Amino acid sequence: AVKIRLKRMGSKKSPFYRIVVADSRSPRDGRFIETVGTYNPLKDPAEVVLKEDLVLDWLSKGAQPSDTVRNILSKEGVMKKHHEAKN
Amino acid sequence: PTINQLVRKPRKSKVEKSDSPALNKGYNSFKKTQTNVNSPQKRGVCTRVGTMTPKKPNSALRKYARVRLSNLIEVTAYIPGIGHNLQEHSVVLLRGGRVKDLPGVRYHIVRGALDTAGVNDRKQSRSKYGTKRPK
Amino acid sequence: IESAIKRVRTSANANAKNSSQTNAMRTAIKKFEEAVAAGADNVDALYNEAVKAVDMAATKGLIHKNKANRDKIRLSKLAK
Amino acid sequence: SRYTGPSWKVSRRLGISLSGTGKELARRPYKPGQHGPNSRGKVSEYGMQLTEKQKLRHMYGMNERQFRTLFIKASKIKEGKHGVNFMVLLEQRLDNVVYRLGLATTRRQARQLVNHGHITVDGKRVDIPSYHVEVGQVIGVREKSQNISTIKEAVEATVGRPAFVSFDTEKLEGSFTRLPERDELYPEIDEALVVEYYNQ
RNA sequence: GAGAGUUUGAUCCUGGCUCAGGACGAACGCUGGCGGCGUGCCUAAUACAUGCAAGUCGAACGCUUCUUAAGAGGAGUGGCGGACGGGUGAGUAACACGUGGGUAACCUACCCAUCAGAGGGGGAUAACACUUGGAAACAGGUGCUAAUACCGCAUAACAGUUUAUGCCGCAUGGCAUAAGAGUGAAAGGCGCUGGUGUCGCUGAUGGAUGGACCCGCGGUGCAUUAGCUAGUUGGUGAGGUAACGGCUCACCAAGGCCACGAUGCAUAGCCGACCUGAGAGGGUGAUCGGCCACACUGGGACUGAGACACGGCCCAGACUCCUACGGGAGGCAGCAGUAGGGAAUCUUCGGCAAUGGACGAAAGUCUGACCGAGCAACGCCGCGUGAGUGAAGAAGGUUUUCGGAUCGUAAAACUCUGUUGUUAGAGAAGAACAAGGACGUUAGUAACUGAACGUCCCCUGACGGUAUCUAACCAGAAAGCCACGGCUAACUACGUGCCAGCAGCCGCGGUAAUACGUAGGUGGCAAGCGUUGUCCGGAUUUAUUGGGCGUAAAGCGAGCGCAGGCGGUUUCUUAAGUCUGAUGUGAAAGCCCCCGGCUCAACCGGGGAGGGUCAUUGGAAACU
Ligand SMILES: [K+]
Ligand SMILES: [K+]
Ligand SMILES: [K+]
Ligand SMILES: [Mg+2]
Ligand SMILES: [Mg+2]
Ligand SMILES: [Mg+2]
Ligand SMILES: [Mg+2]
Ligand SMILES: [Mg+2]
Ligand SMILES: [Mg+2]
Ligand SMILES: [Mg+2]
Repeated sequence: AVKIRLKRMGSKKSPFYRIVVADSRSPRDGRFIETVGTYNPLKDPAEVVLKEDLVLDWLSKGAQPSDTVRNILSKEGVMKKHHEAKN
Repeated sequence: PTINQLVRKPRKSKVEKSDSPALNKGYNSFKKTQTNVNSPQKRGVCTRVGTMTPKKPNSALRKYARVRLSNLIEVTAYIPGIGHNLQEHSVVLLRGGRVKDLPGVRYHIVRGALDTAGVNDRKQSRSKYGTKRPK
Repeated sequence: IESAIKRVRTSANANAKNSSQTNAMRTAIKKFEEAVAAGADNVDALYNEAVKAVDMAATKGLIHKNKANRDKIRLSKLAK
Repeated sequence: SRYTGPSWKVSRRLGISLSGTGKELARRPYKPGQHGPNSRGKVSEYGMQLTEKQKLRHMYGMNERQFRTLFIKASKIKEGKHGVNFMVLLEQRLDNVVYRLGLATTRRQARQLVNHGHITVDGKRVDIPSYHVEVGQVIGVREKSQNISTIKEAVEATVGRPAFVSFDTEKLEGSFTRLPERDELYPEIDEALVVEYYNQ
């Protein structure tokens, strides 16, 4: 399935993540179509960067995020906008 | 040359080659072929240990060993230093390098590796010739 | 070894059923071809039975819809 | 790696007082060894180049690879003169900052203070004597370590400090106030010879 | 875009050899404190002992065992996944790869959006009970039984096809509408109160996603390899595939490829990228990512949306294993690990806490992917191995012109410190969650559960009581390697006497060796140093950039001429070359520039830039 998930980067014991649009068939780090932001919890809070337009376009086109990405997009208000646009 | 000539036949470089072809080849007992492998060192079995007379400006008894390699190429090497534990059938390790005295010796023997005993009572240039520290 | 035994068994049963149903389809079609060669008036109903088997094999995953269409078109050109 | 060996030996090979004192050249201004005082023969341009390079890395107690990389990072600059920028980047090392501020008598003492952690930058400990320093920062002795008598002696025995620095004794904090300058550095060195050396 | 040494009695040319630098998945030797980050069978795609790597669903189905009708466990059937992930690079000189395009010759489970529909019936089967099979895995026989398993019956074609129009395209043709003829679908579970909501079920479209095919161009050596092909080349039919077409068969014809290198032989995965270089270029294709190919060797299919399938089936072959000797079983180029080969390159470790994936309504189960840890100085980075004062200068080593000189402020001594180390306490982040307990909003509702969305409560760490911070203490436990005739920075003494030995090149050694060996001393590097091997450069030493042929290497012994290469002036024309605007793409990572975080640095992350003898369109045309 087409999905919106996050891939691992940075050194060991100091992680970092890029939100990415990946099929479930591809690897954790491998094929992707588009990057729409990035993430790390290494701050005292979590810290986030996002590309609302493209991520909402993929969600419309049929994407299916993971749980933690759903949490992030909730905090950033994208899931709510997608819901509204479907209403 | 004209450019037409250089297209009809291009510049074909001066072919190069090694100062140690014996190290740049290998052997698999299954298919029994020279496998081309760039190996810095090799193992061998001394098939003879002897002395040779060097070229004209010099005069000495230079200690050599004829050796049977892992890759079944038989090779003449030099026994550097002063003294050796070597005999026929003595396992030995070989490195590259000419000995400008005799022509037919493109190789050297390594000390402190295998059955080759470390040099005795060599305190300077000691890693070379392979003998542990005097404490 | 690793839970593939069940897929061996089910795949063999599927092989049995699918080959049976394809053979049924092919016998229907061959019967219709021989009927068109013999000129009998049963051609009208054999045409429909052949089309029936073709589409019922397009269903159940024996026949791709394009193969079904090509078969129906060949039979149509035979009849008409 | 760090050099634990004699200071004067190096200084009198090179033929220069590194500490600016003199007694690393006084009474014996000739290269070490029992072929020292006798008539040294001619010396080569490669020798001069190497000697200039060794002056600097023996001042700053540095390693060859650190030296080379710092040279390359100076080469990456276009806004000035090459070896002068090299010397400036040497000056921006806590080993030398501690020395120029008068907080220690020698660069070895300074490096030891830095690494043992008696020093701060903007109020944060630093055990890294190679730590680069930008113009505007604030070096500061650790407020617990201000009680050691060594540093107080070294600070109250201070001659007039350089022009490119600011510093207070009660606060024991100072900083650079300039790039800093070239001519205010040791003009005994010819940086062009290092440039030719590493142009090779 | 730095050169140096070396032919000679000496000189200049020519010409080669070697050195000065950078880089290894490196190895050997000597030595060896720590931390961080990364890398680690290049050889035998050699053989595999052992253990673990793909399971999941009881909210699809019927049994069985334990629960006082509850939940939990065993084997069933069924569905989904097993085709991804992971490994390797043998084969492959070709649409395999890269790039640019095309598919009016195509397919696509899961995910989205839409139009619809989901009716009524049937016959079995495992499991289970007995039976024989006897070591028992196996296997067969009789009987009973459920399903979202299977069958066919009912209706729709919105699918496809043909006709009639219209429209358009690049011919074949494609799009919209209408009509005609014939065909086909299904499944229910959970919850609420017949109506239902949710998850699933069937048909059609569209999108996304990935896949399949086709074309231009490009990238390796040999002509001591000049011919090659016969379903080969094309056509008319037919068959066949998801689809085009010799993909296949018949029939008709004899064509087709090539000196612009076909065919054959050898070699090789290709690429982004990596090393070097002034660049042009060269060399490599390890780690990371992409495409391809393979799974003991060869072949073939089934299942399925998807394979001709690493951990699936059948057969042949090789190879091995267990047997009660009747018969079975297997395939590490998955992670560890063994043997062997080798110059040589890892623990038969922990956890799913994270991230990702399968399944499931969900908890959750699985996951040698992955997170981590471990070994290796294999590499890059960083800090150490104390610091200040301390003399015309302790002794001792070496040397001496016997006066002294040097090891040497080095030491001893006194003052200070605790990076580090030892000890004792404190002790992060990485964690977001999901589900569950609560509320609230939307559009669906006959109405509530319920779905989507938001806000609180709740609980989750292998690493690890590690990072990290604090305090007590000891200078105390922590430096070696190579070289020293010149090229090349660095000099004396003794022994040896063309012997021992050194040696990258020139060359040292034959009784006074700055070249051997030792001692002292110095120089270059530094937890590394040196050496071999490989690549680049210097090497303009294959010269496009950027060389030459009177004597150094080289003008064929000379001519006639096919092919090709080149070609007088000039009008008009074109626009293949050329020049040029715009648009697209050239993935990410990496190089480079600006930023920012790791006590700085390596490293990590963000943003940008650039990269194509690249492609479409649009102009000029001076020159070819
Ligand atoms: K290959
Ligand atoms: K094969
Ligand atoms: K010597
Ligand atoms: Mg060059
Ligand atoms: Mg396997
Ligand atoms: Mg010299
Ligand atoms: Mg030597
Ligand atoms: Mg002598
Ligand atoms: Mg000649
Ligand atoms: Mg890129």
